[PDB]
Amino acid sequence: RSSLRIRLFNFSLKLLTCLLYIVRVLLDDPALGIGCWGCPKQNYSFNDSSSEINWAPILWVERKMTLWAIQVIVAIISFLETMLLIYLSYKGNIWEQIFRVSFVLEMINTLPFIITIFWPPLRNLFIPVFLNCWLAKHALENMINDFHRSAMFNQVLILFCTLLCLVFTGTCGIQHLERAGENLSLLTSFYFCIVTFSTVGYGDVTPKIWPSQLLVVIMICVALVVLPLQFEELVYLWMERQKQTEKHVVLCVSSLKIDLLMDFLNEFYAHPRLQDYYVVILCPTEMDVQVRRVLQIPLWSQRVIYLQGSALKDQDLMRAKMDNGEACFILSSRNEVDRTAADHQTILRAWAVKDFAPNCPLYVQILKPENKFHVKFADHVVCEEECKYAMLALNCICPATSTLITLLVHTSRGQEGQESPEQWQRMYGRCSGNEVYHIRMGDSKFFREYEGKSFTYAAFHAHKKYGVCLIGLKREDNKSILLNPGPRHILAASDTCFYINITKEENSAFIFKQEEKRKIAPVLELAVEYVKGYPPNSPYIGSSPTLCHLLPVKAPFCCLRLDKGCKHNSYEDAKAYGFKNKLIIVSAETAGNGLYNFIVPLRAYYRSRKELNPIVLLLDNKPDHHFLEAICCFPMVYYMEGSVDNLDSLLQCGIIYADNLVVVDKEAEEDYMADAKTIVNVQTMFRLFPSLSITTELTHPSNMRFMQFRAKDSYSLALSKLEKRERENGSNLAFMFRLPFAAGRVFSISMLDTLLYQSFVKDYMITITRLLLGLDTTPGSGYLCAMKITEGDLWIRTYGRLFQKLCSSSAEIPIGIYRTESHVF
Amino acid sequence: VTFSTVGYGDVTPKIWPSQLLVVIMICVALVVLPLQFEELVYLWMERQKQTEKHVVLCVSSLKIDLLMDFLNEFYAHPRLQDYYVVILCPTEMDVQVRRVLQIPLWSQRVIYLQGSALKDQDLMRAKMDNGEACFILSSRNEVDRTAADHQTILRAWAVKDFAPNCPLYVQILKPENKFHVKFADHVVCEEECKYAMLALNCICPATSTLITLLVHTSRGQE
Ligand SMILES: [K+]
Ligand SMILES: [K+]
Ligand SMILES: [K+]
Ligand SMILES: [K+]
Ligand SMILES: [K+]
Ligand code: NA
Ligand SMILES: [Zn+2]
Repeated sequence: RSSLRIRLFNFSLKLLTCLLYIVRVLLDDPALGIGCWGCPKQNYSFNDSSSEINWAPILWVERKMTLWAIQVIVAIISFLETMLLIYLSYKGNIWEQIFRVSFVLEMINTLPFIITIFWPPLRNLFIPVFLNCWLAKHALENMINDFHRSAMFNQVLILFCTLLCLVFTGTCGIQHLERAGENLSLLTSFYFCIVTFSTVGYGDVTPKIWPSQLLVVIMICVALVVLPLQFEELVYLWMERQKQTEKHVVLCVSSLKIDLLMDFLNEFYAHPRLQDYYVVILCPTEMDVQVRRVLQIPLWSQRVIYLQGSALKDQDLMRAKMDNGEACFILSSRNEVDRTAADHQTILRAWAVKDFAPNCPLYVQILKPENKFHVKFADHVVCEEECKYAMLALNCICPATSTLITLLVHTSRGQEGQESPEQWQRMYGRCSGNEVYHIRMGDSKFFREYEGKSFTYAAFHAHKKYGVCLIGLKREDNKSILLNPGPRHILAASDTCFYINITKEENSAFIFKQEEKRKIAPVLELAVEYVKGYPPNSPYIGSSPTLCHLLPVKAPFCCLRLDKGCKHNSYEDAKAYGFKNKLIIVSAETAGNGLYNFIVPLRAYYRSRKELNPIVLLLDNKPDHHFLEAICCFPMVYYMEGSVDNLDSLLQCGIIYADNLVVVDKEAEEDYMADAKTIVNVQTMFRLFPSLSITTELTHPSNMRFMQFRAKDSYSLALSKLEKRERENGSNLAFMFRLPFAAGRVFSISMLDTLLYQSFVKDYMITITRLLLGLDTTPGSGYLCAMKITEGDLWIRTYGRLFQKLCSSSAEIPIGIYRTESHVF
Repeated sequence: VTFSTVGYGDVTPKIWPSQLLVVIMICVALVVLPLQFEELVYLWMERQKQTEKHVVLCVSSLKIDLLMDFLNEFYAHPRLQDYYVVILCPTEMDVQVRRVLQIPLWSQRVIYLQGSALKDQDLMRAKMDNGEACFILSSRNEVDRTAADHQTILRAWAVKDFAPNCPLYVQILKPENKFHVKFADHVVCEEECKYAMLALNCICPATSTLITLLVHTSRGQE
């Protein structure tokens, strides 16, 4: 880097000799006397009447003995180093050096100092050393090419430099050229030129001689031809440019849309702890127009950073400060028609981030279960197909389970519908503020008093006292969370207790102070027939093995088809079968590992064998033999070719005597229109079979209002006003009061996104959800069930007394109630 | 007169600290004002990308033919001259449509809003709760008419959900989808009328011509 040192020293000397020229003119007083270095110095005066101008003041300037030598030495070093570079670098051309305009200014401002050595009398001769500052500007430009010390900042700094040189040349030129007439000082000429460049033109000080007038004219032309070139360069940098704090998180997506961004921002910033965080979005695609408008909002302008780049490029991960991020959220693209390709992209992105920043927690959203074991290294992984079908299957067992999970994984204060005149809306919006929290039991004011007591005793009494629902615990010895360990489990101070409550125990410091404001058998302190086995052919790695009701012998693939008759049976539709129970018809496009996660919860060993519901898969495409091999061991699981829009196929399914119809059918530029085909197709069957229970999954929660649409219905139309009011108050649960959602008829997969975002603050949330869905089976962990409250159980007047009876007899823990009212339409 | 660069000179700083103040402050002016100018330029460029009794026109893609047929028929009545038309169309404004909107007969009457009926925010910008009528028109150029009919069914549902007391005027392509928008005040099925007129032309010649002239507002001056 010695070359840059040479130019830096060359730049330093250029500004030094210009400043030394300023020192000269500051100590040069013409009124004392001006001459040719010695004898005959002549005093002079300016006559405005006489047009002739004496050139002796302009030609000759009095130069100190120390001053002339030190500038000559500086000029000699100036001349030596510039020729040192010229001879050092030819680069294939000996000519053209003088035509480029830096040599002519160099030599004309330097070699006069060399020739002044020969003759004493002309040592006091004027040489325009102020023009040398232009070369110093040039010497700065070549420095910018190598070292920064911010891409356009250099041009702006250069623009200021050429402005300074224009001003500097003006002051020295005017002060010296008017030293013959009106004898302007430097300070006055400096103010003279500043008001000239800004075109003010005051006129109080003006050039009174023809040379000075000409200098202003030629200089005004120079300014008007050199400044626009700098302006155009700044314009070029600006147009090409148009195309923070600590504790940030990176959000890696393939395409970012307004729905995904708002879902993340609402959930991420719903916590007070994560308010000092800013979000970096690494998305290869250009920013969406709707996304741009939201980012211009000044709540999100300082918080959300959008970077156009790829996680597979380490340069883009450096711009995102991935090595410093608190967390990484890799989210799959669901709009992509090829989900295997999308899953491959997120696997690579997870691998790319892990390779770049190993000590960065990964939060990966995986589409297909077969690709889940490639990102198993990630701290938190959510498989959409596993949870979607497990929730859809549980809705067939426990109604509105998806609605129950949706509200729990959503961060809310339970303030929705608190002004509503309807009692059910107030209690529904209040109970929706429940969440799942964890606390060390010894540190827990809710459960510390139950030391040495059974889990069910603590769960009941904490609910009876504070209204908290102890659902599970995690022992300090193991890492496994158990839902409802049972009455045999004995509580300890090291256990981490998982409870459902409106507010965190620490955040409930008011009720404990409010507690201080006040200041059935009892639960005990101390406690063809089917085989039962595991499905043989697991379809994918990571499939949690659940003990299920299994056929004694594998069913041949011909017997799994409800359409065609075979050797074993001539039945051609569900009527010829004559099932004892009501059918579950699943209208899916393709049969994969997701549909496997639908059949497993319905065939589990704890599910009643007499209440087993036949499962009819209404597939658009013929299932491959691997899926049939995975489901050939399950009793009363059949498939057929058809769709929800074909009424012939649905009547062939047994829709007449089907208790549930699950529509998972998959089909646009306008985002909300993706569900148009599914919504209308489901609506047609809502009108053909009004009593049928149809469960649907929609891409957008905003479309949940269209599931069972009664246009001539004031009540459902009034719910729009309530939903808009909740949306006015900034509630993230605004779709909540729509009737199809509240009854469990619809859920969106976008809630799974909120579950992943919650895991950044609740590392147990994913495990709890899968434990409820049965997606992961830990020995000694409970399962979600439902019981019907019939008229023989109405002597149990309240929900608390039911909690007592369950905890005293069967040790079951009620999560909540699915309530039904008469709402004639 | 200093900031405007007029510089009259009748009053001027006669002392050096006053002269220096003018110098530094002129430099301050030339370095602080452009920063405000670039922010205005930044706001202006992104910005580039009324009365009572209006009607909203909800389409998927608006072309010059569809717009002029509406404008000619809507404004052929003297009662509907104080009305202005709001077009809610997700697609960007057509080049041919833009030129006609520049015509100052239609500049004050026709507003084009880029948005969806399925977003309530776009229905608030259209003042849907105050509109006199809503016209949901199917896209006939679309190769998939079932999908287009599904889009208009959702748009009718979205407008009915947002503004129940707003008369809907829905244009339906396929007869099988007509009973989903039966709640609308006025529904036209194109396939029903097209084939009924084509069949009547085989019975009564030029029945379609007879219907065409009747449903067109004209003074009989042709
Ligand atoms: K002027
Ligand atoms: K909640
Ligand atoms: K809460
Ligand atoms: K299907
Ligand atoms: K007519
Ligand atoms: Na069969
Ligand atoms: Zn068979």
